[PDB]
Amino acid sequence: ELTLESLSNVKANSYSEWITQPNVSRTIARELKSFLLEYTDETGRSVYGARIRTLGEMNSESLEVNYRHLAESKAILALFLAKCPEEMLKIFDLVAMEATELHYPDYARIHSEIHVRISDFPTIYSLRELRESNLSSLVRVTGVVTRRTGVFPQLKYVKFNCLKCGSILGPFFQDSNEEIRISFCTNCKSKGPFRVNGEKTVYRNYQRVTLQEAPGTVPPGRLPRHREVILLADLVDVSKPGEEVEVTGIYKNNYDGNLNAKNGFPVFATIIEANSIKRREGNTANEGEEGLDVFSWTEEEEREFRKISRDRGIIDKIISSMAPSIYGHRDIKTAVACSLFGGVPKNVNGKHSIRGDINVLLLGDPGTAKSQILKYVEKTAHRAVFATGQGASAVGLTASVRKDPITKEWTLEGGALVLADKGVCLIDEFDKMNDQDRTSIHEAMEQQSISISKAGIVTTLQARCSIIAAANPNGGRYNSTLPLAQNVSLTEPILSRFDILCVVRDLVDEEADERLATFVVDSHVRSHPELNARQRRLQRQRKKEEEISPIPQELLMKYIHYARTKIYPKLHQMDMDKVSRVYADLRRESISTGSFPITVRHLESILRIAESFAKMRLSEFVSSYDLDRAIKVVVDSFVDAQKVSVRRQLRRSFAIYTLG
Amino acid sequence: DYYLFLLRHSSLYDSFYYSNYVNAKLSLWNENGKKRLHKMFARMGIPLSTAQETWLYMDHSIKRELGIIFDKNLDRYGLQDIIRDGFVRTLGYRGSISASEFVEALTALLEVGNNSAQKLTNLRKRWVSNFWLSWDALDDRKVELLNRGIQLAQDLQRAIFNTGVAILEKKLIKHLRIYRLCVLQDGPDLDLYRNPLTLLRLGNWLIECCAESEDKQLLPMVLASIDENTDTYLVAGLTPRYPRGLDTIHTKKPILNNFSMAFQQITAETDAKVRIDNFESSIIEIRREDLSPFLEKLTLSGLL
DNA sequence: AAAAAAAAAAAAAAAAAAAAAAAAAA
DNA sequence: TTTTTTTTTTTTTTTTTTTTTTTTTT
Ligand SMILES: Nc1ncnc2c1ncn2[C@@H]1O[C@H](COP(=O)(O)OP(=O)(O)OP(=O)(O)O)[C@@H](O)[C@H]1O
Ligand SMILES: [Zn+2]
Repeated sequence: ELTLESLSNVKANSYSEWITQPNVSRTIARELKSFLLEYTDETGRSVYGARIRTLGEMNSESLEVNYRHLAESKAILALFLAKCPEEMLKIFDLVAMEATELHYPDYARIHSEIHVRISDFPTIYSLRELRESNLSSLVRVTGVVTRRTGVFPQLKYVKFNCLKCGSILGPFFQDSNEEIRISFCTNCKSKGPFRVNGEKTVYRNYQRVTLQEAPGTVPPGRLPRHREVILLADLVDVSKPGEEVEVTGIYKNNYDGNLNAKNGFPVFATIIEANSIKRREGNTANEGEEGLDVFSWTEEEEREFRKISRDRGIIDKIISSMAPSIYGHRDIKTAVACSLFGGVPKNVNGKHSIRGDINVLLLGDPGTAKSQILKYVEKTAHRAVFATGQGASAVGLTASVRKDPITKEWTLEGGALVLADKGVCLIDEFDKMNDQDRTSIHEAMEQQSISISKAGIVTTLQARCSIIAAANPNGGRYNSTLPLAQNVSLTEPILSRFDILCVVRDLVDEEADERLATFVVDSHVRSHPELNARQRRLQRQRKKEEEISPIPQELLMKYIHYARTKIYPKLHQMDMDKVSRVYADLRRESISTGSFPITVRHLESILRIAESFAKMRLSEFVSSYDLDRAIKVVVDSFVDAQKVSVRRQLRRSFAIYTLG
Repeated sequence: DYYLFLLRHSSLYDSFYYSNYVNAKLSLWNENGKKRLHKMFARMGIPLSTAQETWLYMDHSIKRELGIIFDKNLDRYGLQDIIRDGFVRTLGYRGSISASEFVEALTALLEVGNNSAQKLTNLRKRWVSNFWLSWDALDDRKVELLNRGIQLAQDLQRAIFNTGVAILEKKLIKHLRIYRLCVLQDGPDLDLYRNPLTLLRLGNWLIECCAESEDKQLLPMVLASIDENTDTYLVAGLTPRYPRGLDTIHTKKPILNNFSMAFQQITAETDAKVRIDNFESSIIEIRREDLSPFLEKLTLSGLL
């Protein structure tokens, strides 16, 4: 037997042969199993044991292992994995399955093999800087998905049969990029016809994708580069055409006759076999964080969620934690939080569908940090799409029709509203936009679907998306002596579809200006860029978050994701008379004096906001406090969009409902 | 056979989900119980996709070895009491039926099938009418009615579970010194609890949930349900029950029901507008106005 | 001398549908 | 001024068929 000290010295003048030796491969497996079983973090809890426990619960087929953990301890194995992926991964999958069969015996009846997904590889390359020295090694490459072939079954253990000797050949592992070539018989001793051994075989899922370089990475004015990526089983359909992705994989080469024929030199083709996939569409928090999905939670994190969810005033802290560095504008923050958490969709007897998402509009003076709030919402949301003004078209926010280059049949392609299904679409400068482009979202805002009838395609899509829009008033500035209908160009059909409207006014006030200036100067002071040091960095970065954020942002992201995924509150016991009276009063005080369209569509927004406030508390039932808070929000959103003449009377008239 | 709800006419996951004993032992009404059930199914070796198939079309190999899988795994989660022996009847090329499933189908047929005095009279007439529907299902010629009863039982158990989770999450059960009160005034589908059998179903769910609770007490429970059309509460008293798997040292003549004498004592002394006319003396119909005072008197009545 | 296997030989193109620009006007 | 109008720009080849005529290969 060998020791971790003995793996340092190498023989055979090649690392692959050194790894594949029988004596070395027995020490490697034992060391990998010890790493899997005995690793503990700072708090003292084994992480891979918990991951294995969750694997069986979720009926998963893959295990995620961080490269930093295996590099910090047993760094020689980390170097071996870095240089020689193919041989290390076969052993590591086997040891992973052996470790898994210590928590779930008889798990082989569910899945027969456990795959390992590597995460947080240190060195990141671009497609432009790939050379021949990276051949047969693990690489990390960012790109943009362009085209996807589709899922087909592929042979796994290939068999052959020869007729004159009737010989059956042993199973062959297919390279997945090179056809199995066999010409010699162990029995026939000569060339013979070979069959595929019809039936009695094992298949795998296979797919192929093309990655172009991201426009941001490409130097301005230069042509992009592309490469081909092969996705095997458990990795199919994860990436979608149009998204931006980061892939960790193995860089390989193969001989192509056409490439040699056209160029005129013995050049080879290259392709990447994908190992790990991470989505980066809309994510600017990629600067930090560890893992393949930063919106996923562990068991202790869920327990912490349920612990902090029962504190009184959780809603106040959640609201205060929205865009902490922006000063004031608490109504905007409340509307943003309500939109982010969202309502509950409904279907009554399978024939009547009711939408459950909140849309927000921000109409305000220039220089009031609306765009920064939109950027914060983009960063925090799980799925987010951004658009602005004249840069969007009718079919750029909807589905488009294209001729498939391969199949040559008319096909549907995605858009901004489809890329943000169960997400958020943000539209900055929503008033500086063509009417034909603006009117394309009428169906998606309410019916949450898209219908296309073009070139023989008659289909209906699904876009369960929420819209937060920012606009400027006529003349660039809001006239408080005029009603709303003469401060904007939008008509009733599009104004009715919005749930919350926030009018932002800039007024002269010495104390307010002094406080805002002090806050902004302190913020600029804070953001100036000037045990293990890598954790000293974390503690210093947490100290700065302590002042202005009641809860950390990374915790809040997982909190929002868990709340949206798991909770579905109901409305069993509530006061119908109060809501009916509020709706009737709001309808009466609109035609008499007002220019804010109120229909039945605004009655349901109160219930949606109540369900959102219930979601904020991780409660399964809506209480009276949440409904009262929703009524107060709706009433304050209507009173503050009036003329200065009647606002004082309307506020007094509507004040009886919001007694608390 | 097993203490599972309609095993041979539904999936395995459904049988484990809608069982009183499993729910009591694992607390499935919240997320932790569901996660524990998923972990159990993962450990046992049955894929989650296979456990959700119909019993007839379930994999033959899994069905053959179900007994060993139960025996070797059920002990870890405290569910070793679900294994028992029963009676199964088969007639030709038709299919097997157990006694438990038959009685649940009959009870489902009893429960649902087919100026306030007339309103109550029509309800009682319909309850009388359901008797012949349950009677017909005992004849071998009428099997479609038995299948209809099975479907009705599944729907009824789903509704009972849905109401019970709402009762348990909002802490509607009030712990008084002498008894525990539960009054259902608001919510959906309160028109199913106008029948005594459905209220007994919900009470059996709640008592089963309370018996396996670590809290050691034997207080009787009171369950009240409103009917808007009649403006009357239907009120039932339920006796406590020992845990199913508990030893025989406490075994005796079971806990006695003392609600009949208390109700008669309160009714005789005061001119309350109560109706004690059912065969079961523990079920009464009290007008809406009299509920809150009457219960107060019960608090001082004693014998509970 | 007599078998089994393996390529050449393509060619072709107008006619229509959808989407984004760069010039016209009530 | 925001409406209508207008040119116009790639969109194309991945497939076929059994003879007929060549090289290998017992
Ligand atoms: N409390 C605050 N109110 C307004 N602006 C603030 C505040 N704190 C900081 N700022 C800064 O003021 C600047 C103005 O913000 P921003 O550019 O979003 O304004 P805007 O007029 O809403 O933008 P746009 O026209 O792009 O929608 C930003 O640099 C922002 O960071
Ligand atoms: Zn052979």
